[PDB]
Amino acid sequence: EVEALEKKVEALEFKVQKLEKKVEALEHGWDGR
Amino acid sequence: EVEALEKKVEALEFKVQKLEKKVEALEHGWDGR
Amino acid sequence: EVEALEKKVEALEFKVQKLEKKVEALEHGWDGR
Repeated sequence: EVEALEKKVEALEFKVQKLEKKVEALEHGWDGR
Repeated sequence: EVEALEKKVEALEFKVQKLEKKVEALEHGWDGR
Repeated sequence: EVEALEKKVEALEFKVQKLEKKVEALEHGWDGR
């Protein structure tokens, strides 16, 4: 159960990082995004 | 403690999904968003 | 392991909240964002 929770948390960390990058690009207009 | 952690993780998964949908709409201008 | 998982989850909660605020601002054009 715990190891599956860690795997869920690791996946959330990657998704959250992807979202931060996308939001920063929208906020700053990087490369016309 | 663990069951509460799972419940926290399940809630984060739903929020992260909501954020992905909103960010994709901003990125692609869907329906004028 | 569990206490470290909680600490990871607490950090994800803060990041997710930051992302919600930023996305809401982009969506609504608050203060010209």
